[PDB]
Amino acid sequence: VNYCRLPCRGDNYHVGCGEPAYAQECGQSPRTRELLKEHRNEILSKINDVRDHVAKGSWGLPVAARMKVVVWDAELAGLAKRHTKGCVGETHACRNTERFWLPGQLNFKYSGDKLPRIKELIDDAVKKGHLQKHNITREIIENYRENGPNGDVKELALAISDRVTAVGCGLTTWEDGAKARALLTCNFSSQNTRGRPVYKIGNSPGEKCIEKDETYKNLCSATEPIDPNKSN
Ligand SMILES: CCCCC/C=C\C\C=C/C=C/C=C/C[C@@H](O)CCCC(=O)O
Ligand SMILES: [Pr+3]
Repeated sequence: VNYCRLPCRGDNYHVGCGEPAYAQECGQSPRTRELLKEHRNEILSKINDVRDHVAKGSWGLPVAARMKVVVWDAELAGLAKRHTKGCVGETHACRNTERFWLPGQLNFKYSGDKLPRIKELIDDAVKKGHLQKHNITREIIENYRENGPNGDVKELALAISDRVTAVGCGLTTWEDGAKARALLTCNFSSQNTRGRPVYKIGNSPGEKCIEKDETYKNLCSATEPIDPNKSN
């Protein structure tokens, strides 16, 4: 759609409006990086692996009643890509779409002497989020607080939201401060709501799916009619 004509509460500019430009903050060697089919599958795979483990009742975390298999969203991905071109993690830009009224977003910054391959950047972000299982409590799951803590849970808690139905990421790499740098941004179809459950508890995993998936046995299939625009 036309993002310059899709308003949002707060009336902030939309990340998607106008022509794509690289931010000055990107220095003078920025390059946007295409997440190819294998990159999108790896991302989907890791996010669905962990959703399946958690919904199972892993880490004493409660069992999940209706946690869905996630799909890639090209629209979210475009907005993510476009966001990385600003070379900055946090902005007040709007990023809503017609389908996903309040998309969550995660940003993974990298800084080092050398630039790792795209796959290595993704595994870094996967590793970072995975490492928060040492931080996420069932308390957090019953009643989302982001801080907390100690310590950080936002990344992992967003990957296991049962309101989330779709993800889309983008990547820009550049050079500044004598370091190779990268911003990896993932937009999600939904977001965790402060004070509300990350996902709804059950006795059996997926006991509330119309249809459980055949690969991620503890999750609802791709066609589960979850509303990503309602919170828990
Ligand atoms: C672009 C990356 C998006 C990051 C989203 C945030 C967190 C997802 C993080 C980790 C997923 C890890 C999967 C690990 C292996 C799999 O067997 C999961 C179970 C391992 C375990 O139970 O500790
Ligand atoms: Pr292509």
